[PDB]
Amino acid sequence: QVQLQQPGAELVKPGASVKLSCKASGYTFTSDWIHWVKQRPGHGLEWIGEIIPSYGRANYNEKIQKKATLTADKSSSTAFMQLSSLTSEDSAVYYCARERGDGYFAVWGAGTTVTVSSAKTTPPSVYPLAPGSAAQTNSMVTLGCLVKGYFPEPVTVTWNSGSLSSGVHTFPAVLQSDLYTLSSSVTVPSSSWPSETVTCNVAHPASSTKVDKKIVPRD
Amino acid sequence: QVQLQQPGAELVKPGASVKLSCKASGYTFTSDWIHWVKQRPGHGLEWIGEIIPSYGRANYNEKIQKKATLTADKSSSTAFMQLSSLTSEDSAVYYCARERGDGYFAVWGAGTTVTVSSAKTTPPSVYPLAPGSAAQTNSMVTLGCLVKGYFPEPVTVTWNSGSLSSGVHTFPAVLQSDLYTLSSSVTVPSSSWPSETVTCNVAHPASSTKVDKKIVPRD
Amino acid sequence: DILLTQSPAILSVSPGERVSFSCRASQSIGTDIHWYQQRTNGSPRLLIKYASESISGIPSRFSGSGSGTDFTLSINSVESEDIANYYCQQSNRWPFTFGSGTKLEIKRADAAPTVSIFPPSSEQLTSGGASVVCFLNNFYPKDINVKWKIDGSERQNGVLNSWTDQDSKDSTYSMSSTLTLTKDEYERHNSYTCEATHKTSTSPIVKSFNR
Amino acid sequence: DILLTQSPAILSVSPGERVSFSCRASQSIGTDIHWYQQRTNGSPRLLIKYASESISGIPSRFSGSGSGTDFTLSINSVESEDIANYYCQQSNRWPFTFGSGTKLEI
Amino acid sequence: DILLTQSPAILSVSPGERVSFSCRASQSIGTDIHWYQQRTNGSPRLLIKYASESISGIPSRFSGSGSGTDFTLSINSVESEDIANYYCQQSNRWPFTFGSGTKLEI
Amino acid sequence: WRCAGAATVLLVIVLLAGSYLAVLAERGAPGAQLITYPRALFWSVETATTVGYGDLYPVTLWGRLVAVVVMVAGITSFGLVTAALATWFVGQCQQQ
Ligand SMILES: CCCCCCCCCCCCCC(=O)O[C@@H](CO)COC(=O)CCCCCCCC
Ligand SMILES: CCCCCCCCCO
Ligand SMILES: [K+]
Repeated sequence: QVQLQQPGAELVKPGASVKLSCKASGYTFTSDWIHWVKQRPGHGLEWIGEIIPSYGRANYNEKIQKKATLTADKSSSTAFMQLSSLTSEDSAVYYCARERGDGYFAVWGAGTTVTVSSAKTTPPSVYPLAPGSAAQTNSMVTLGCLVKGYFPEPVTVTWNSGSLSSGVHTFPAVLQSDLYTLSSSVTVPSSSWPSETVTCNVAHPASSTKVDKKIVPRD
Repeated sequence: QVQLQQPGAELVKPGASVKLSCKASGYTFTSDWIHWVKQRPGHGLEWIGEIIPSYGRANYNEKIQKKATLTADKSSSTAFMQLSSLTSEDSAVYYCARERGDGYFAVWGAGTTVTVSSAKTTPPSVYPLAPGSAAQTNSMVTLGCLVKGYFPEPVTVTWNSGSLSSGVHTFPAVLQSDLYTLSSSVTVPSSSWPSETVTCNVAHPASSTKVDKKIVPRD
Repeated sequence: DILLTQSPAILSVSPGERVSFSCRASQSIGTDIHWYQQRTNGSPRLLIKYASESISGIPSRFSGSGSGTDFTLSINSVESEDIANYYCQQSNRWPFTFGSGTKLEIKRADAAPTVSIFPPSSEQLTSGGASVVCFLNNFYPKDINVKWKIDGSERQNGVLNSWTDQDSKDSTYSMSSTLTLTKDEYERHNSYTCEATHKTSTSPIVKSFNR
Repeated sequence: DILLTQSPAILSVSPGERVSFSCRASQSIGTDIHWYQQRTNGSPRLLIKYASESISGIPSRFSGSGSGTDFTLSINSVESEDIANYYCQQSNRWPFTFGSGTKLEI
Repeated sequence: DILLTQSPAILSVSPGERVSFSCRASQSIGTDIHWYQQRTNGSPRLLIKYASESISGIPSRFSGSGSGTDFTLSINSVESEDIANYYCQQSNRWPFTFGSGTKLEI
Repeated sequence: WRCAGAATVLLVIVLLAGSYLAVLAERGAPGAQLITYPRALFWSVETATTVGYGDLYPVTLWGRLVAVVVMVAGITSFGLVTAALATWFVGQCQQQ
């Protein structure tokens, strides 16, 4: 089961300060250490710091700027990293990983996409993409969803709640005047549609919105 | 005396699994380790793994793929390396060496030529090579044997069971549509022939065949 | 602090071949190195711990070796699911440090794109805007060019392209092209055309639709 | 693992001359290096153990030297029977590793 | 004696940017490196002790990092008062040795 | 009667608590190698027995203070464990 749970995304104003969480399930030991890893887009993994919830002891990466303060709540089993005075350089994905005090990271979190911008949140608009009246069909059909006009990243697009995953593409988003837009695609056997339902499940964690859209055939 | 005895050759089908042996004679100590070294043709020595027959403990080379399982039989003093799921890359000579637990390999085995191919075994055909009726003889005579049409390598050609070894050449085999062919040569004083016998002893361990052929003078 | 160098940074290989990743340490760390895998939009996943010890739930083609300063992660035979980034991480001295990362690429067979043009949805038109979408899916290699034709006339303003990384299901590539036009301007035209030019065909693959 | 580099790979020399083979280690192994000889279609044969200690049954022209990372196997005066491949092998750390090999030519 | 190499010797940078000075040791000194600042016609002033520990009376934009042989002194955002020479000095082995110095330019 | 088990319990407590506090004190210092619990437990044994190979040792103020407690409490307790083993061995040295 998801051993480490992190919020989807956090939008931070330039100069503000966010507080990220990492709730742990599974075995909890007195020798457990919780780590935080920052991954700027296009870069690699960057170690931030560590904290042992048993003693309250915490350490930080001296190699970079220390903009973080690690805390924990032993009652609720949730670690907290408080980033203060955020800039454009701090926009990255922040993971949390559990270490049994033996060197490696056994389990990781999903990561929290922290965006630092003065803009405002915008829910996405989902539009079906069904083929036209004159498209010759092969043994397979291609159709998808269109997520347009949202901020900030990311959006999680699934098809039939993960039931369909083979032949599924989600293209990276593009920025267009403080708004994002991407698309997704499915490739199913032609006989299985529209005899069987096909629906994309778009989730935008920054606005806490989740919507479904069925891909019905165009007349 | 030959302290480590290994089979001559083993023919393995692609995807099969062979089991090699290494019977030890001489002093047997509780601190003895048996090692296995693979030598691909044209390459160098490559350490596979080790096993101590006293405890049954065995180790393997993590640097390459572990296709081997080392075992021993303390009653018969024979080590066993079981190679499984063999490919074309596994065709090599496999030695066994004894280490007194002090670092070096005191004695080595003769090696087992393992060939991985879908072909079939073929015994060799030995043909004498005596000079012609009009060859001017020097103080020395040159004559040999012709080992043609066998599979797989190798063949061991001796002359008078090792009595004659100075001036003896055995040329490397050539492949010709899933069949090998090589030749051997001798250079003896002219007066010593045919007053004294000259015979090549060809052995093909893959088919378990051993034949002698006398080199009599052509009329 | 211990510096972990991963050379090279991109490892291209034909399918079925043996692949080895390299991780060099600035000083001897014994065997306290660990390997992680990260796919697109994914989190790191432990592959090998302590140079060579395997993890529960990893294919047997993943193996590791090395000691001192030089370490190696090997994939016995590569398939499309192995396309990701690979990182090494040491635990011998404080603090823990990661490697620079190495990306794996596969030289699959050539594939022509599957072109599909989609008209603007009725829900989008109700809002007052429009946009035609064209999908170029499962082509190889990555080099490809797209052209939009509004009523046979080549049009470029309002086009937005998006390329994916090498796909982890079939080692191919995919891209999407979206021409965004106002419903007012979109109604001022009849036929729209998506022209995909790939190296797998002399004639460009065309998919058109009439309004 | 300890990497044993044998440079160069081919050693050509006139008869009677002194010859020296080189074996460099990726890290200091003390004196736990051992030399082997392998002729054509033959099995390896121990020549020198622990850098310099001679083996029973080896010509006196075979000698060894070195410590730390650089080691040397010397043949005082070469004759035709010395034409073979020569390997070094360390026993300081696990696992045992062989060298790349050096071929002698006359 | 331990040789401290500061490369490069001149560090030119626009204002507000992050700057990092480099100090490499001829052998591992652990974390016994210390940083000093010297302005024109001035005496050296301690900035960071033991690689990373800050000194009472130093702006928070001064930080340090490193262990073994490679060390770094960073200025988070440079202003005109940071224009000076910067030296590293080790205290792991005798005698104490200074670095060659690095000049900051804006 | 056999209080040797009580000294053995105190030894294990010092070995465990010492290895736990050592990792807690060493993590944070660049270059520290006593930063994982499994090998820190063997370091406690190296210190309590006074063997001290030197492959592991603290380099921090607290970490060295933890070592002092492991020295004072561990060498005393291990000295009591090994003294009882010595007495017992002599008890059979005459039942020849
Ligand atoms: C708070 C608890 C403190 C102590 C916890 C100890 C847990 C033991 C788990 C063993 C897992 C091995 C780790 C590993 O894969 O690494 C091995 C290879 O490096 C090294 O093995 C070791 O670390 C040896 C263990 C210590 C020796 C015991 C001394 C006996 C008195
Ligand atoms: C630097 C962290 C301090 C941890 C010290 C634990 C208690 C030590 C008692 O000697
Ligand atoms: K020592």
